[PDB]
Amino acid sequence: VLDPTVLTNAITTISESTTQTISPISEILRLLQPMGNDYAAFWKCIASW
Amino acid sequence: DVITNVLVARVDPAQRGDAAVDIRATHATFAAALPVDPAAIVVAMLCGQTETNLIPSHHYGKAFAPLFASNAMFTRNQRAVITREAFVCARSAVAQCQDAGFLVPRPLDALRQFDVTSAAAAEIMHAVNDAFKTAFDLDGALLDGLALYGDPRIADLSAAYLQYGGNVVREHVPPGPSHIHRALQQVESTFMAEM
Amino acid sequence: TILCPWFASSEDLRLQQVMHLVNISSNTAAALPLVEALSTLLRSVTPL
Amino acid sequence: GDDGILLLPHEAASKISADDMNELLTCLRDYGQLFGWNYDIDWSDTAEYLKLYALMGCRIPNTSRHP
Amino acid sequence: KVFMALANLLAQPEPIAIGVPGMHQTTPASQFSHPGVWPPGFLNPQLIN
Amino acid sequence: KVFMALANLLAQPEPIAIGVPGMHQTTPASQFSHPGVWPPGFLNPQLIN
Amino acid sequence: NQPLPRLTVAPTYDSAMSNWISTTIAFFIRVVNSVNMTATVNDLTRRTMTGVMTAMRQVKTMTPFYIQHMCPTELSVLASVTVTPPFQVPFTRLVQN
Amino acid sequence: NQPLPRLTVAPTYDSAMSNWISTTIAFFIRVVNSVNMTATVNDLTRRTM
Amino acid sequence: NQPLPRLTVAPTYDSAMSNWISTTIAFFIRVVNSVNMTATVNDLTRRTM
Repeated sequence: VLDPTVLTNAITTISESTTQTISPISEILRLLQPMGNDYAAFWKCIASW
Repeated sequence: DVITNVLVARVDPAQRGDAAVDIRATHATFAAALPVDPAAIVVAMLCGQTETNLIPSHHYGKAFAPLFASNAMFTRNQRAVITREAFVCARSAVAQCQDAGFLVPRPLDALRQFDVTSAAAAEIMHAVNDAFKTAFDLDGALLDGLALYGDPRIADLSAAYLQYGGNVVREHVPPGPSHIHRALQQVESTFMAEM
Repeated sequence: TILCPWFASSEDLRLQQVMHLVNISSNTAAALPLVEALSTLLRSVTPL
Repeated sequence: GDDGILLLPHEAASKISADDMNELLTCLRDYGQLFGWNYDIDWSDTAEYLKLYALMGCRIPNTSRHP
Repeated sequence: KVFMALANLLAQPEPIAIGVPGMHQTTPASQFSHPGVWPPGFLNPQLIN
Repeated sequence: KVFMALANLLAQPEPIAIGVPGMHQTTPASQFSHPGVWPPGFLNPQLIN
Repeated sequence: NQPLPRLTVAPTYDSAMSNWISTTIAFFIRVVNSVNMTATVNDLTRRTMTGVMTAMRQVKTMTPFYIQHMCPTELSVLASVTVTPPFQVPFTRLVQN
Repeated sequence: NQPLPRLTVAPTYDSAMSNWISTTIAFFIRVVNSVNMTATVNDLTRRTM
Repeated sequence: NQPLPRLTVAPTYDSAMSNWISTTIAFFIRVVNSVNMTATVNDLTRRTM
């Protein structure tokens, strides 16, 4: 199974969800996805092998 | 010797194939900053004053008196014994269900154990921690952030700082000599003969 | 025969603080309560 | 005037026991009995110097004072 | 940050060498936050004429 | 495409030449999709100083 | 790839993708901690972005174990259940000819 | 002319524009301090220019 | 560091803090009384600084 909550708890300790929001939030804007996407592009990438 | 990073890890880089690589990667960094105004300090460092008849030996003896009559100076000292003995007995709980983990004696090794995964040890060490906080009646954050990476199987607390000229200290902390862990080792030894 | 158990060794106290630094967040918003916990006691008992 | 603020020393000011303060104000109220001075002592941890009030360093404008 | 604050505001009268190519004399002193971008005249004041 | 993606980002701070003719270090990773276009410094890292 | 072991301590970090992650991140830490980055990045944010990567490097993930030990013995079975059998060409680790 | 830099840029004084400006100011600091200006203009407002 | 004083305390200039203060004032007076600032700033308001 694929659960991003482990790395979310690891990135929360250095999250700083307030201002100077240039670098670290732009990571998790394309890294969190609770309802953002399914993990299809990973399994699609295995199936192409 | 500019202290670029101050480095603390949960997992030691030994059982993980991680010893030769750089210490910025083998630990986690304390990133904090306090932007204090120099304009506030100049009209503080050049500006403060005390009274004329003040003597700091009498001042401090009156000043620190209501904060040493309390028992809080001894509280963190008797939590360090509890934190250590929670840490050894949860290191030993994981490393005995694992096959040849840390250098711990394994008296229950005749018993069957199959699922030795990371979530397996996570459901052991949290089950140790929940059965340790309840037993010694404390509600603090004992052993909770140690499972942050998701791997209690390899968990040795270490600390370091990387100076700019490549220097490092790597003064890692081992656990101290335990007493309740050696009781559990004796309970497990008499278990196998009297199951 | 009193028994008032309080003291840990220095090896036990340094083991607790690393796990206290493990349990804490590594950002500036989690070490800010520590620097002001002492700053309150610095303002509290001071000659200056 | 008749009223005034008593201040406690900065070392043991806020860390004083309330049981010690109740024994102080009992002696202060009995101190004015030597003069007939009925002290109107208040121990509410607020300021009142000349009919003006405070709460944690915030001035409290008595709206009932000026109708 | 102290040394490149005065060295910031005097650039026409007093130039000194900055070793890294990204930074110059008029670079703001908030950016001088790496040990390798210390000016060589600040390590050795004999280098400055 | 992985090597050139970093090599695009440090064109002036790491000014290295690429032995493919007519093409430069400001050429993206999307272009490098043919084996005759792989850089010789990527083939032999001893060419990279 | 290798056959599937009993999931003990050393066969979860011995994977080639664990070799790939734990050395790319170890390389990309000294990229942001280099000398040329500080024209835009601050010392706090150099100390912060390093902390993001060294957390990403040390999150326990089992997808290196899957891709090393479990995924071939699934692709070998799922090849024989598809109607269209797998068309496949060989791979090349940087040989160019 | 110099080629385009791809690094972080800062205002410098080595250009010929700055060579033109900082040497015609250096000439009119001489005209103001010249003998023809000395007898006419008051000294404290001669330093002001 | 110094040990805690046993006598009545007075403001004094022996301290290394005061050595930091009384020498960084001594430099910035030479900044004010420099040739790079004499010709620009009026003599009536240099000694005010």
